Amino acid sequence: TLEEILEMMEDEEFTPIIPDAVTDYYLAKNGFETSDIKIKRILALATQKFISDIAQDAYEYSRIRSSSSNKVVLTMDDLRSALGEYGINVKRPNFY
Amino acid sequence: KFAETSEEILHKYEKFPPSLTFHIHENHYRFGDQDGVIPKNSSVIKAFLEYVAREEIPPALIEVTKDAGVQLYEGCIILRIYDHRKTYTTILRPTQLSLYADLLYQTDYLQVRFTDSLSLNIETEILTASKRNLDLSVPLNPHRATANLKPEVKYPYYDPETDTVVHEHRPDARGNMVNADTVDSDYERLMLLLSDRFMRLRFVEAWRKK
Amino acid sequence: YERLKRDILALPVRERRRIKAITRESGKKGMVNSVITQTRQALIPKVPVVTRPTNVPGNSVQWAQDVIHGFQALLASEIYELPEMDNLRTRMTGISREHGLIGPVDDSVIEIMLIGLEQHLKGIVEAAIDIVKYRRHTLTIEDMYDTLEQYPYLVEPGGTLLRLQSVMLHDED
Amino acid sequence: AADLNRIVLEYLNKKGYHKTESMLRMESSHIPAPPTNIPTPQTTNISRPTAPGRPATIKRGYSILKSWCESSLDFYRPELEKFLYPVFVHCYLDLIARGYPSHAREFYDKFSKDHSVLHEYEISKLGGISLKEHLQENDVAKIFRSHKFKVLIGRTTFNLLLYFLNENDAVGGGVVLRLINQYIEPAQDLRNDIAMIQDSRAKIKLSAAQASLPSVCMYTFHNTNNDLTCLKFNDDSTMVASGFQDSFIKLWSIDGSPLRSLLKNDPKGSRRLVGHSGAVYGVDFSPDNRYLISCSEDKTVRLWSLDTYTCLVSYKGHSSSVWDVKFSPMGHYFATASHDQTARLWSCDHIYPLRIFAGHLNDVDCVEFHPNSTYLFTGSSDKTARMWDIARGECVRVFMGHSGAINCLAVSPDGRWLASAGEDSVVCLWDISTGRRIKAMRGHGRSSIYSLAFSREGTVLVSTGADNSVRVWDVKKNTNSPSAQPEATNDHMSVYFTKKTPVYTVHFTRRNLCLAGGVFGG
Amino acid sequence: HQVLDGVAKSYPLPLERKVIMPARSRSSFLRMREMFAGAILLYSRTAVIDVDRAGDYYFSVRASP
Amino acid sequence: FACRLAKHRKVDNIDMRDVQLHLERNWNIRVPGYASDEIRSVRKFQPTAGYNQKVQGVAISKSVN
Amino acid sequence: VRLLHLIFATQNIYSYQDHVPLQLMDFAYRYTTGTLQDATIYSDHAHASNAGNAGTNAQLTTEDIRLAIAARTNYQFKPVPPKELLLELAAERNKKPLPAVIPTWGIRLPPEKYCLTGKDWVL
Amino acid sequence: SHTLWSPSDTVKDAAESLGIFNLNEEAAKNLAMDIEYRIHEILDQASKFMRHGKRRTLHTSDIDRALKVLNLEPLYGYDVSRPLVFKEALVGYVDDDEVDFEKLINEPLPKVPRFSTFTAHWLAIEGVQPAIPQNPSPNDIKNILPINRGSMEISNQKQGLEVKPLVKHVLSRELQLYFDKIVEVLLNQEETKEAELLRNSALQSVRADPGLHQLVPYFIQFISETITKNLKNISLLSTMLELIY
Repeated sequence: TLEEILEMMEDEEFTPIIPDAVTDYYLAKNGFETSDIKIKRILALATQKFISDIAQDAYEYSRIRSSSSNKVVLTMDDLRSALGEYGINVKRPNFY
Repeated sequence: KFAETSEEILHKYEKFPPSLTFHIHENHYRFGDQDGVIPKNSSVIKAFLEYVAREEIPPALIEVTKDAGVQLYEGCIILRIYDHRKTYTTILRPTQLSLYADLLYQTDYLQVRFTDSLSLNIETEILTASKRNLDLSVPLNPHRATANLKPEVKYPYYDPETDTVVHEHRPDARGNMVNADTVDSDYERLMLLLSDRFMRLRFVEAWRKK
Repeated sequence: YERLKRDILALPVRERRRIKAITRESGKKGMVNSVITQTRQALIPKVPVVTRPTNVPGNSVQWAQDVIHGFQALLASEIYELPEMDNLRTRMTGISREHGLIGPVDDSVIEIMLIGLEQHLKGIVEAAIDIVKYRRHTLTIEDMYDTLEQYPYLVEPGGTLLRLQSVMLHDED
Repeated sequence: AADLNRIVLEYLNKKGYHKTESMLRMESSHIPAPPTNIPTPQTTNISRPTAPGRPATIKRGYSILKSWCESSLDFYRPELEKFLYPVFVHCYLDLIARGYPSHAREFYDKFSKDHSVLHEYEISKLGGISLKEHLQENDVAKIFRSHKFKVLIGRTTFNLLLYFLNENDAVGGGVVLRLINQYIEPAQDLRNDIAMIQDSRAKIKLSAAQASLPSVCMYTFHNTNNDLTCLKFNDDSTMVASGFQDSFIKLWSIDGSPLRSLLKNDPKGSRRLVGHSGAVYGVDFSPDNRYLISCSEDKTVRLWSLDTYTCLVSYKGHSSSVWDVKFSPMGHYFATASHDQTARLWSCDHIYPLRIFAGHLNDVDCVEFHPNSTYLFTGSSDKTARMWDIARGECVRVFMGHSGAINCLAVSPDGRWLASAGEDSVVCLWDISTGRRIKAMRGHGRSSIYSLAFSREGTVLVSTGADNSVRVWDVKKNTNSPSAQPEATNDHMSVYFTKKTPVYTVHFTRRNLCLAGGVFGG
Repeated sequence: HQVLDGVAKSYPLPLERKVIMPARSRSSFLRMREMFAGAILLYSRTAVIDVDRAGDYYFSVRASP
Repeated sequence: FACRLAKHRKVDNIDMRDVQLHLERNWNIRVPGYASDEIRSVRKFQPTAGYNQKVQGVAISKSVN
Repeated sequence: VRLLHLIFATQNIYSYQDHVPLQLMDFAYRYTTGTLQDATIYSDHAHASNAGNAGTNAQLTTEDIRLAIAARTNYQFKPVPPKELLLELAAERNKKPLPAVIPTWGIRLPPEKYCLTGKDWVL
Repeated sequence: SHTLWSPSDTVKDAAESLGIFNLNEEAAKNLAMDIEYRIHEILDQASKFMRHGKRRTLHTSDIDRALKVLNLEPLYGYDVSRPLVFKEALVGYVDDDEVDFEKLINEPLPKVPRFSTFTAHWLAIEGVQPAIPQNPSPNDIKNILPINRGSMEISNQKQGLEVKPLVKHVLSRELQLYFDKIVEVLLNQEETKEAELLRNSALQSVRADPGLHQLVPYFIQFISETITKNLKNISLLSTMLELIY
């Protein structure tokens, strides 16, 4: 539902990977102070989820690359494709 | 002999016609030697009249006014209006957009080797100062640049009961109120179906002259 | 560093190419880079008048009566409704002649254009509705300014946003 | 050069309301203003907070009486304590008869608690009277004005006292001395003493107030990793606020840690402000000094209190980064400069702007208000400067030169003089009427000039730069008031170098000294 | 040596620039313009572009009184 | 932009099918209707030998030499 | 690239951090790729694509590049100072009078319900 | 060619990396023209943001913001730390390679620096610059002469030694006479009815008037001379007490 979701963030049973201090810094940067702890953990959580989504995009787009049916590296082609499929813009690096 | 005033420009700069005369007889609008007539077309003349109820010349007169009159016709204007219900006159002035237009029509010739952004900039440093030799540069003392007389105030206080109080002005608009203004003969229309409802004198008055 | 930098630039064989780029380029009748002439020349109406050395086909002479007619239309924002075909067609002929084309618009252009337009505006207002209410309300100007602060990729900047930040009047006035 | 004269004269020839007569007067943009004076509070009265589009002096005189006394020596308390009450009741009777009975009541029960230990029934005597005919029926005041009141006092004390009420006939010294020579005489002797003050004017009052080389106190801000744009100092010189480049405002307290709210909550002397999205580029204080304003690149302008250290308002009318926000010299109105090539003048009550000024072909780097508070000076990266009428919107004067940008501007208190500081590294002093720089101070190596300021009385200015140096300049070497006082170019009194520190601002205090702010330590 | 410093005076250019000019402003301007032009004295102050060799950036003017 | 893109076609004529392309390209408005113009090209990323030679050259510079 | 330092020398900025040249060169590469990509599309457009109608042969004159760049600057690349627009727009703002009032020596705030009251945000 | 950024290889590298063959030369010249102009454009914008941070060494945040304001896409992935190489590579030269990769695990912790706190001192009392506290010595003679130009500058009886108040040229021609008027109106001491009235207003003048920080020490030496010269006159000591008030 929704009210369970702020029943749960308060206690230690669900404490986002993003530490409280770092999110406090980024709240403060973009201009928000409040003496609640829920909301900050919540924005932490949503960001965690969004990065998880690009993670799975990268995983699958790496899994297509060869042999469908010296370890794994998430390179610039994998990233070029997933970031592109979002709205993140074109990565056209170069040399010379 | 400073003359960069508003009412004095009308009071002293008078009794001579470099003007543009307007004409009104309660249905049409006209100025100058106009072969045609302007009806109540709010697309145009209300834009004009908005400005002329103030004292600003619209931006757009300039180029036609310049190419028309070679001299003794500019600097500003006065307009000659006369009703048929008297005669009246009132003054109009620049706005810095008219002045920027005074730089545009100069651009239809010599677009190259003209150093536009330089010359046409520095032109204004002279013009703007020269138009206005009447500025009011005169200070006066506050309570802030001296001492011993700093005043008291009682709006940003601290009640013992309540925390603090401030000064905040007063509208009349409340919450959950009306937002703003509104969102804005068929027998004759049937009886007029398929109705769809002096240039040839101009091309013959030239040949009658010849 | 400057002297050593130029010496190292001469270390490359492109010192010759660097030595040749002393003139003023744009070897044409000109490419002005000023501001006021760009403006003026981008303000007056143009006219597509044609030459005729041997034969310039088209079988329809060029006119600039069309440009005057185009600039004279009761365009949108005066009226309260999106323009019906005829107005839009009259405005287009003007722009086509004013850019340097010829031939009449062919009555299918107007309709596809209206289509794209109404799609655009439905997108915008859907955005504002997504702002105001989460799940009896009534919408204002400020909500649209909010959503054009969030999503500015919708509208192309220029003309209107500046005009939008000069219509936000206060209550009493 | 002469081509400009040619072209503008041909222009004015075409302007039909510019004949040959007055076109030459138009060419008199090269005569500057006369040397004028500063309005001391001897003759010219104060003005009220108002608009730029065109009582209780008794109260202020009594405020002078209650201030100058308590601030005196301890020997003189037991005698002026009795000089307090009678003139208070006298001035109250004066105003309540003048025609402001409501005002009379308010400053009566405001200042009824003046001598409550001496007089006990007199507060009841004067509390049961509201209206003028209620005075005309009341008899004690009539017998009071009939005879005079005795006053025991020495000579030199009243001499120096009157010699303090001669210098301040602005918010009220004349009414009180008039009432005294009316009633007590413990204005004939008053007129003789005014002539004595005029005799002091003859060679006893200082005439020139020539140059005076300044003191300095520096404030180097360590440990910032160059994350720091602006400083700003207070009015009474107690605080210094620095705007960082990650939406942070770190109020500092000079001389202690009294920075605590008035509340019960919120329990060292450094206060950090949040409520911003982007870097901070300008900050300004309230001359009543219980508020604070702060612009950014996120097209916000924001207001803070200073008794709770808390935001109150946000402001938004700008399309791009706002560089510097400055108050009016009086309060109520503030202005901003941006990258949108336009400037907006705000109030503080209304939330959207009042006026918008548009004349720059590039970004408006800085904004300032002339001391009357009816003009604004924008300066830009287009190598030009401009002036605006806040009501009109449109540019009265334009100043051009200074091959390079502009960064900071200043106004000399007396209304002739503005300072242009830019990447070119040449300070230029401009005259508003001429539109042509009176002086071109040369110095400062080849580096950007970030900040500068004038004196209390326009005798001296100060530049402050990025060549790791501050540079005091005299200003009256060749101006219309050629104060010389004799025994790269001149108009350069002294240069004080720093320990490899680019400097960012100054603030002349009331007194002789400056107060500076820099960074980078060593 | 210094020859290359003297040569490095390129003054690059773009190809095309935008000009922020809506329909409404220029339309009111042009409307009132041709009104006064037909009233006092096509005959207005207009440009002239050829159907060929266009794509350039500044064009000449008729300047017919 | 449509009229300019029609003049680009080296034929001084009317404007059709350039609006559909301009909409599909600059804005994100597709119209599933009248014109049918797509890219037709995968826009391959290898011309003849010499570019992939540079690729393998900098590749060996990365790995070993 | 050393030539990028040479170009920096034109603007009196000899204080770089050495990441800028990499970054701006990367940028120009990205930009010109997009540019001469959509210009190639327009060169196809003159060559009258659909699901098989004709071939695709490249010339890429300057006009196509001009087209591909004007579309970009239609929504990018801060243009010439739009002065006239701003002048008229600001005259429209610079039209209605000042309040002409006296808050009498304080600050006059907006009314509460337009003020913020920056309390600890709470549900 | 036309300008910098030789389009024979740069633009050629770009297009031949895309997968074309036919780019006419003049087109690539014009393309070099455009991209160089865009460079100058972004560069000036980031300068505008540079000289608001009141620094000189332009960092990457400047150009990142300068992109964000041009309605132009940002550019990620350029950290100040882990510096640059521009390794060489040859082909039968290109001078490009990046050999800063091949990581598997990171577990480092950043160390916090001190907060931003300020260090006041004293500098430039009354024109003279002390070198004892945190200040420079005359070492700017070693600085680069275009930069940092110009240079003009025992007991309890001390008032200042590094200021040189001996030479009587500094005060003014006017100020000596003003001071003479002052002292002469002070030391009058004739009557008891009018003399105090004749001097009190000059007393109350120096009470309140500007620019007196030039003639203070002369005043100090004069009054100390007054006290050491005479002890008997109640008048003179009274006047001096009131003068110090």
